[PDB]
Amino acid sequence: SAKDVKFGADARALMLQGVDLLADAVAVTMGPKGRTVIIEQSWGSPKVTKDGVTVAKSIDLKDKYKNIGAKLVQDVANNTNEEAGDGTTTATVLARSIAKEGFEKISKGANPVEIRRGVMLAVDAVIAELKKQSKPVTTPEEIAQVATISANGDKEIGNIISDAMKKVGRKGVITVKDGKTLNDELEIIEGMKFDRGYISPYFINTSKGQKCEFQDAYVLLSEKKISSIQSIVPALEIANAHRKPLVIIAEDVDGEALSTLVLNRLKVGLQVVAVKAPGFGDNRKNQLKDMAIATGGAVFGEEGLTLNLEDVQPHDLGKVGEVIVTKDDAMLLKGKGDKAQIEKRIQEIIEQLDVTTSEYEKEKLNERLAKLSDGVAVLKVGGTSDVEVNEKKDRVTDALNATRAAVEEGIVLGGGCALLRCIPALDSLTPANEDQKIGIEIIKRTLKIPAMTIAKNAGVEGSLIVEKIMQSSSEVGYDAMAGDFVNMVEKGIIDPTKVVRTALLDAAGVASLLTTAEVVVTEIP
Amino acid sequence: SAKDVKFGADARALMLQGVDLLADAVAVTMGPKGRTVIIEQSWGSPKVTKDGVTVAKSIDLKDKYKNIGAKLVQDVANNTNEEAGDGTTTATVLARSIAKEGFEKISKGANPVEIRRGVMLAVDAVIAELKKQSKPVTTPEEIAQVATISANGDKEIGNIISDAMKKVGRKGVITVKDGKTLNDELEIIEGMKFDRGYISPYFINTSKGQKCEFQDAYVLLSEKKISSIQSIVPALEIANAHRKPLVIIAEDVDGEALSTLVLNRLKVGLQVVAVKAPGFGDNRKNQLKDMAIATGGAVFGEEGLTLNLEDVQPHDLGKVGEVIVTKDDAMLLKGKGDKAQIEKRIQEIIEQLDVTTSEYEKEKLNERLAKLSDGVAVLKVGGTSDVEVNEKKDRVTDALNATRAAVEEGIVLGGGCALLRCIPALDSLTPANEDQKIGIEIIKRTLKIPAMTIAKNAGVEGSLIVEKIMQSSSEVGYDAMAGDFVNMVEKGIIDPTKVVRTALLDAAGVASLLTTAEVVVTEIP
Amino acid sequence: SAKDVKFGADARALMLQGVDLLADAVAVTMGPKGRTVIIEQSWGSPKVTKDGVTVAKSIDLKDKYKNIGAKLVQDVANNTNEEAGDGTTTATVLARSIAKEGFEKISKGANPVEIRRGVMLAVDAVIAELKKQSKPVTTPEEIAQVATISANGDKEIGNIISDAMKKVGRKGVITVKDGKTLNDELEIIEGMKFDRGYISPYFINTSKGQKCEFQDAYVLLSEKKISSIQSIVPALEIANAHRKPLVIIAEDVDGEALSTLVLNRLKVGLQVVAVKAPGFGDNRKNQLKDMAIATGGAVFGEEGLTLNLEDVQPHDLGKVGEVIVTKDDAMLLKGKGDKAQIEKRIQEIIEQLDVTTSEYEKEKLNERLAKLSDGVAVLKVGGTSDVEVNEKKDRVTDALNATRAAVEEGIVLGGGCALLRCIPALDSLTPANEDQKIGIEIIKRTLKIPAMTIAKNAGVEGSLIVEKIMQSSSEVGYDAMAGDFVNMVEKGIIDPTKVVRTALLDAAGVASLLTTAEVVVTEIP
Repeated sequence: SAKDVKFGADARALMLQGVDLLADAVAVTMGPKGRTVIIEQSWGSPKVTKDGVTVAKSIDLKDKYKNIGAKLVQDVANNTNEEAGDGTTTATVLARSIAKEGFEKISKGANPVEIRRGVMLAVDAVIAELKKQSKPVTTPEEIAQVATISANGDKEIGNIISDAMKKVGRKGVITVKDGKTLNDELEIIEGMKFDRGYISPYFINTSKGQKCEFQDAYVLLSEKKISSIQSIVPALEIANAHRKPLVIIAEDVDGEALSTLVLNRLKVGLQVVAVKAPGFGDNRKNQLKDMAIATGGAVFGEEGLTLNLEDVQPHDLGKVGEVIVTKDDAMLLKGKGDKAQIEKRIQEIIEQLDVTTSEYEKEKLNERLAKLSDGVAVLKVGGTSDVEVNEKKDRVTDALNATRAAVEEGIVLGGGCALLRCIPALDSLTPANEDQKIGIEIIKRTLKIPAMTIAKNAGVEGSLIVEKIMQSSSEVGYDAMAGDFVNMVEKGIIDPTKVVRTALLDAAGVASLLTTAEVVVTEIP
Repeated sequence: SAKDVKFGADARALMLQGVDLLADAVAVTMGPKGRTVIIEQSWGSPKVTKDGVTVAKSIDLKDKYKNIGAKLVQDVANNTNEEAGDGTTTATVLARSIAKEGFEKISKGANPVEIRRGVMLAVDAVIAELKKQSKPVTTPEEIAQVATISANGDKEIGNIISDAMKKVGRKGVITVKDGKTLNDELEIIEGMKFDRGYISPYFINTSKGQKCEFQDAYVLLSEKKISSIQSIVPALEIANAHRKPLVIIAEDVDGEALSTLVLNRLKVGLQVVAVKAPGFGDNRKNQLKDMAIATGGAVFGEEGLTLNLEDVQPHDLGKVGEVIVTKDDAMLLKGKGDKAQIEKRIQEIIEQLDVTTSEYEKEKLNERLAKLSDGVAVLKVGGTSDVEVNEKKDRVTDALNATRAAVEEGIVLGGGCALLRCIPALDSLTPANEDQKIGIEIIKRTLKIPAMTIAKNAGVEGSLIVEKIMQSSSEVGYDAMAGDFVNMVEKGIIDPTKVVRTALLDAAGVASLLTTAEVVVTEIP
Repeated sequence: SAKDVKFGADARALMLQGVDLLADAVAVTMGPKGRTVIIEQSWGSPKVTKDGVTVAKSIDLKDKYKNIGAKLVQDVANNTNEEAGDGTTTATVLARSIAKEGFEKISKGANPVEIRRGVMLAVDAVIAELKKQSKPVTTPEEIAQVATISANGDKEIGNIISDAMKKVGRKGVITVKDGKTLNDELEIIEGMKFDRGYISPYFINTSKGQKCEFQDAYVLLSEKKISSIQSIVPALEIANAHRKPLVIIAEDVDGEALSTLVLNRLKVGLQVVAVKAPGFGDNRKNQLKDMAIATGGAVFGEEGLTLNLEDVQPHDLGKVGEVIVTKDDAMLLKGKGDKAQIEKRIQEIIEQLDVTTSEYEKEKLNERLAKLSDGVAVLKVGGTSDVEVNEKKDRVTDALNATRAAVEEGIVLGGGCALLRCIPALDSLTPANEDQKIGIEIIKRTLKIPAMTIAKNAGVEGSLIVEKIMQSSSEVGYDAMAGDFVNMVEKGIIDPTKVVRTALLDAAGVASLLTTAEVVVTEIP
C-alpha cells in the first residue's frame, strides 16, 4: 500500500503530539488523590475509572503519526511494567517528560546521540543510587507489616499473607480461591506451576477473569512437537465421553492442529487446552517426566518407550485436580499417581543433587525438587456474599502481588519521593561533552515529575511541595491522603523498588526511542 | 487500460523524486551508528528497525512515476545484492547520488550516452583498483580472525566457524541447527545440496523462517518433465499412509500439477514439495542417478528402465533424513541406500575423472564427486532458552555468511573507506570527450558518499572526516563506534570486497538506467 | 449507445494528437543506439524495454479520438509488418510524419484526394527505385555473410544457418529446438508445414512461447466441415485412455464444437487442438490424402470411403511425432504409416507432374511433392545452462528470420540509409497539378525521417548527418554504433529490402487513411 514517509523533527514532533495526550490521559490517575476518567462505551453506560493501565489501554489516536507514537509508549509501558497500577502511569509520565525535554534541546542543535548517552548515564546513576538506598524486607514481622501496608491497612489480609509466605516460602507459589465461609483461610496442596503461558491468545475460558480455568482435567505429555499434527481426536474421544477436560503439553502447537483446536474452541468450545514445555533439552525431558509422575501419566515421546498420540487410554494419561492457565504462567494442582513413585523420584533428584557439582546443574535440580517437595498455598478468601468475596479476592490478590514485589527487591518511600532522593547522586557523574551534560540536566528535571504530578492531583502546588521535600531530611515526604509532610516509612506509604526501577528503565528506553527516531513510514489513509 | 506517457526530463525528474525518498529512508540506517526507522503496522504495534533491507522493502510511493522509480531501485538493489545488510543500502545511496548528478549535468545540455560512457569507464577503473588492493584471506588463522571480526568479537563463534570451514573445506556446505545444549557443537553428516530453489513462491513451509522445512521425507526422481502431469496421487497414497513427507525432483512443474499441488498446500497443506533438476542433459541424468544412489531410489525416466509415476512402492522411492528448501538453494541431508553402491558410484566417478581430459568435463565430475564424498557441516548452536538460541543462531548465520563472502573475494577496509582509496585510480583514466570527463567527475564525487553518510549518521561532520581520511595514509580510516581515526584492519573493521564491488556495480547500472530512460508509460489511476 | 460525431479537421487533428504520442513512444527505440522505455506493470517491477513493437503494443490513449488514431496506426503497422524489430518502428514514424505534413498542407487549402494521389505516386516511384537498388542474395557465401551480419557477427550461428539453408533449400522449412548439449547441431526429419494457424486465439498451450506445443499426438482428418458438430467425444475417449494428445484438421470449427473445445481448454485443458485444412477443393482433398498417408491415417469424409467421427479406433487415426501450431503457421513432425505407401504416393505425384501441363497445376503438384520428399531442418541449439540456451535460441530465431527475409528480396544499406538513396528518383516524376507536386514534396521530406531519428537517438545532429549522407557517394552511410561515415555493406550494416518496402507501404497507407478520413464517430464515455 502507498506510504507517507516523514523525516527528522517533522515526524518526531508529530509523534510527540501523540504521547502528550496519552500522558494527559494517565497523568491525572496517579497518586492516592487520583481523579477519574470517563471511558465511553458504545453499547452501554460510560465507565468511570481511576486506573492508569485501563486509561492507557483505552485511548487510540486518529492521525497515523500521533497514533504510532501513542502506541509506541503504550506497548512498552504496559507490557514490560504491569505489576502495579502506578508502575505504568509513572513510566508513561516520565517517558513523556524526557521525550519533550530531549526534543526541545535537540531543536537548539545538539547531538541526539550524545544527548541519549548523557540520558542513559544519568538513568544508570539514579538506578545505582536507588539500589543502594533500597532497604530490604526479610523477616516475617516485616513481611506482615508490608502486607498490611499494601492492603490499605487491613490487618487480617496482612496476617494471612504473611502466614502463607512463612508456610511455603518467598520462592513459593500462592494463589487465591473462593472461601465459601465468613473467614478467609489458608490451605497447602500439591501443585506444579511453570512459566509457560497459553499458546492461543483467543483461548480464554473465563471471560471475566482474563484466565483459563478447568478442573479435574486429564493431561497428555509428549516430548515431540505436536505442531500441525493431527490424530489428537482419539484423546478427544475420552475427553468427550469422560466428562473431564484435557490439557496437552507439547514443544509447541501451530498450523493445522492449532487452527483446528482454536476453531473448535471458538465455535464448539470443547474443553481441551494446550501449552508449551517448561524446560530445555534433557532438562525439559526430566521436567516432563517429573510432571508425569506427579500426575500419574507418562511422556508420549516415541524414543525409548513405545507410546504415541494415535491411541489413548484412561489409565495411560495422567490425572490432576485442576489446571489454571494465564499469561506467562500456568499451573496444575492436586496431581495423582503412585506416591511411592513420587518418593522414589524425589530421592533420585536428591541423589542427583548430591552427585552433581555444577552451579547451573545444581540450581536446575533444586528447582525441579522444590517444584514437587514444596506445595502451593491457596488462600480461600471468604465472606457473606459473592459480590463481597469478589472484592475481597481482588484486594487479596493486589496485596499479594505488591508484597511479593516488595520482598523480591525491597521497599522505598512511596508517594513519588523515592526518585527525589536520587538527585544528589547526579553530582557525582561528570560529562565528557556538553550534550551529555544537557542529558544529565534533562534527567535531573524529569526525576521530580511524578511528585509534582501527585501534588497537582492532590491540588497543592507542585513546586512548593517538591522544594520542601528536597530541602528537608531524607526520611519524611508528602502524604496526599492527609496532605502534609509526614514520615512515610512509619506512616505506611511505601512502594517496592522493583516497580520504581522498572518504570524508570522503561521511560528512559521509550524516551530514547522517541528522541532518536529519524524516519517514520505510515500507510496512507 | 488508458496510459499516461511522459517524455524526457519531465519523466526522469519525477522518477528521481521517487528514489530520493527511498534513499532518505535507507541512508540513515547505514553504518555502526545507524539510526532507527518506525514502520507502521496496520494490525499491531509499530516496528522499530535499523535494517536497510527491511526499510527499503517497506516503503511504496503513491504517484505512479515516483513509485516506479523507487521500485526500479528496490528490485535491483535487493535482488542482485542481498548477502550483507550494508550492501543494499550502499547500492541505493550510491545509485541515488549518481542519478542525481547525472540528471543535473544532463539538464545543462550534456549528452546522456557520452555521460553514461564516462560513468561506466570510471566505475570499471574503480573496480579494477579495488580488485588490485583487495587483500585475500586464505589461512585458518586469518579465517578465524575474520569470523571473529564479523561476529562483533565473539571468540567461540569464530572458533566453531573456522572448525567447520576446515573440516569441510572453503567451498563446502555449512548449515546451522538448534543445539539443545549449553555449548555450540559441530557435526559432519552426509549431504546433497544443489542450486535449484523452490518452484512455488507460495510454498513457504516455516512462516518465520522464510524457508521450507521437512524431515525424514521420501523422494521421487524422474528425468522426464512432470509439468501439468497428473497421476502423482499414487505417491500421495503412501505419503498419507506413512506420515513421512515427500520431495519430487523433475525438469519442471507447471500447469495442472503445479495448480493442484499449490491449492492442496494452501488449503490442506500436505507435506509434498517439488523442485527442478540441478544438472543439464547428460550431466542432469548423471546427477539424478547420483542422487538416487545417495538416497536409495531410482530415476523414473521411461527410457531404459521401466518405471513411471503411475505406480509407486515403499522401497522403490529413496529415503533421506531431512529436506531443506530455500531461494536459489536446496539440500537433502542423511540419505540412504546401499553403501557398497555408494562406494561403486564413487569409484566409477573417480575412474571417469581419470579417463576424462576436458577441463569442463573434469570440473563437472569433480563437482559430482565432491557432492557425495564430502559431507555437510551442521552447527548445533545451543543455549539456555529458546530466545537465546534463536538470537545466537541468527548471529552465527550472519557471521557465517560474512566470512564466506570474505573468503570468496578477500577483505578490504570497512566503514566506507574502501572506495575512498580508489579515487587516485581516476587520474589514470583519460576521457575522449568532455562528457566522459564529466562522468568521471560524477563518479569521483559519488565515491565519497558512503563514508560521508556514515559520518553524518555518527553525527560528526562528513566533509571533515572524508578530507582527513583522504589526506591521511592508506592504512587507517574512521571508526564511528569509537569516533576516531584508527587503523581499521587490525581494529577489526573490515568488509568483504565482493559486497563492495557488487554494490558499486548495481548502483552504476541502476543510475545509468535512470539517467538514460526517455519514455515512461504508466497506467492511469 | 449515444455517439459523438466529429467532422473535418476538427476530427483529424484530434486523431493526429493521438498518433504523435505513439510515434514519440516508438521513435526513440530505433537504431543501434535505441534508448529505453519503462513500461509500468500493475503487479510487479516495471519492465525496461528497447523494442519498438512492445512499446507500440503497450500504450493506449484515453481520449476516444486520440485512442482510435493510435489504434489505427498500431493495428496496421503491427499486423502487416512484424518480421523485424525496426519494421514496425519505421512504419509508425514514417506514417506519423506523412500524416502531419499532409494535414498541415491540407489546412492551407489543398485538395486531399489530389494530395493522396501525389503521395501514392511518390511512394510508388520510391519503391520502384528501391527494388532497382536491391542487391540479390543467391549464393552460399552471401547467405553465410548475411547470417553472420544479422547475428551481430556470430560466426557459428551463421555457419549453422547457412548449412540449414543449403541442405534443405532457399525456401525450406527450418525450426529450432533445445540442443541439450554444448554445441549447436543440425537435424533433418520428416515434416509437414502448412499456412493455416490456430482457429482459437485463446488456444495457447505454451504461455511463454506464444505458441501451441504437443508431442506424439494422434491426428484426425475429415474433408467435411466439423463446425458445431458434436460426437467428437469418441476421439476424446482414446485421447484420455492413451495419454497422447490429438490434433484435428477440418474445413473449420465454429459454434457448438468450438465452444465445447474452448471451454474444456480454459477449464480442463485437455490436449486436443484443431485447425483448418490447407488447400482448396481438389487441392485440399489431395493435400489431406497426402497428410493421411504421411501420418498413416485416413480422411474421414463420408463420400466414397465409409468413415465418420462417430467411431474411432487406435489404428484408424494417424500417428505423428509432434504438432507445432502458431500464428498463420502450423506444422507436424515425424509422421508414420507405410513407407511403401509414401513411395507410391510420391511416384503418383511425380507422374501427375509429368502428365500435367498447366502452370498453376504444375506449381500445386510441385508444392505437394516438395512437402513430402523434402524434409524439415531442426536446429538443436545447445549450451551449458537453460537461461543461456534460451537466449541463444532467441538469437538463432532472430538471425534465421532476418536471413530468410534477406534472401526473399535481397538486401540494402541499413541504418536508414536505404531510403536516402531513393530521393533522386523523385525528380523523374512529374505532377499533373500543384497538389500532386505538394505530395511529392511531402514524401521527399519524409524519406529522410528515419535517418534523422537514428542520428538523434545516437545524439548526433540529424541534419548534418543526413546532409553528409546525401552529398557523399552511394556506397557509404552513417554507422551509429561507431558514430562515423563508414562503408555499410562491407562493415555489415544491412537490412532486407522486404522490410523497408513493407514499412514504406504501410506508412503510406495509414497516412493516406488518416489524411483522407472526414467523419469520426465515437461512443460517448
